[PDB]
Amino acid sequence: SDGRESFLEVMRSVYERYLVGVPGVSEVWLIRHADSYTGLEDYDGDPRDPALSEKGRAQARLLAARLAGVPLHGVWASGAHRAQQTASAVAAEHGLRVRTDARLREVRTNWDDGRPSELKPHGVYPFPEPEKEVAERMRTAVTAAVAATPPAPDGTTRVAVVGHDSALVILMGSLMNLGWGQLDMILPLTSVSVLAVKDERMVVRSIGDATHLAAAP
Amino acid sequence: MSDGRESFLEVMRSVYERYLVGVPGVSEVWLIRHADSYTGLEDYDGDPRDPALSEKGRAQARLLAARLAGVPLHGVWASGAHRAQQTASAVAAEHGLRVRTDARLREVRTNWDDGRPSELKPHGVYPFPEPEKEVAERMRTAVTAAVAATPPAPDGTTRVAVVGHDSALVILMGSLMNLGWGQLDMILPLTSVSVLAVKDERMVVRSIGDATHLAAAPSDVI
Repeated sequence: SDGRESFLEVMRSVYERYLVGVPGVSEVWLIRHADSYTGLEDYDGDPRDPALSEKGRAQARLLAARLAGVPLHGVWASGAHRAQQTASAVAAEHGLRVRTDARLREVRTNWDDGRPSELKPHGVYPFPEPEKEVAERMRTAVTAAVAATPPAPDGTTRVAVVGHDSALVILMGSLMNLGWGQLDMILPLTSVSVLAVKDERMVVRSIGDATHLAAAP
Repeated sequence: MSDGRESFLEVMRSVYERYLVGVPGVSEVWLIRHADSYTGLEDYDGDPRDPALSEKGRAQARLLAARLAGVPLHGVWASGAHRAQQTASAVAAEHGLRVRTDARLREVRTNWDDGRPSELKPHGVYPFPEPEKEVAERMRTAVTAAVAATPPAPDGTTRVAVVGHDSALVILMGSLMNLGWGQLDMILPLTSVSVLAVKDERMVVRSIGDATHLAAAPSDVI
């Protein structure tokens, strides 16, 4: 060997650590709901629990078309109308009913508590619901969605979970032992983030991809 | 309707603007890891440190090129490595673009590049002889220089595809978030897409590591 053998063996071991090329790995496709805030200032419904906007329906259509060829074996959503509506667009193309877990709800906000929203500096946690509590309920909800999905006989078992920006960012940061502000990202509306799961190991595979929106105005 | 929705929307808009969303003059850089070049490397008669794509890699590059065929792209860049240039060519061929090369997009220098055996390190332990700060700086300057060499798109967002390498890309994206090796604890899949937003000299990580075009792929491809 000229060094390529150890290179290949180390590469294999690194991949295995991150659940690449490992049998028995399932995937969770974490999806942020579609737009529900264009026109919110004039909305006659509950502004904290709005339906999708016209723009959001278009984003959900682009997301559903992106996922049409992806095998999906379950679809879960929070109880929020904007998540349910986004999930319905995906689930219909895969012959699945949307299932609901309120543990997927967005972090409780100042607005929920009647206090004005506040722009915080980077690194400063902006929500009244503690990060640790959000991380725990999100991890429990995602573990339950995985456990609820019977293994598919073809390929990778995959469950879609439609939720909310800050709760999803907290979940993914938590899985990397990072706190709020370290994974410094806002997840786009209809973005897809992927976790790889095997027993007790939950690996962040990809984060925040909304590339299906690029060809649309 | 003075019920908090106006405050919520204005703060949301400010948060978005901090991450270059809804801001004029923003370009996108779609960072792509090259396709497979390591299947069958044990038997390869070429330069094993600069391999061409494998048959698997050509199939992955085909899926990637089809995924990006409908995305407006205004430039395609690659490192000088055959595996990156070949992947970039597949992408660029769907857009009428030439592949532009920048050697600063090369992978981190490895033990193998030095003729030394490779070693599996614990998580958080930097495994390469080229320092992380040097990798981050050359990647950051290569990306901004590619944008500076791209004429702004006449309609909508200017978008440059950049084909590179796992560890250098992870180091770039971690560094843009002020994170060191091991904090952004991820391996980027072959042909994965990661998006940066760029305005002037500022670069924001928008998405990381998506290889969802391989989600349905068979065993002779995945």
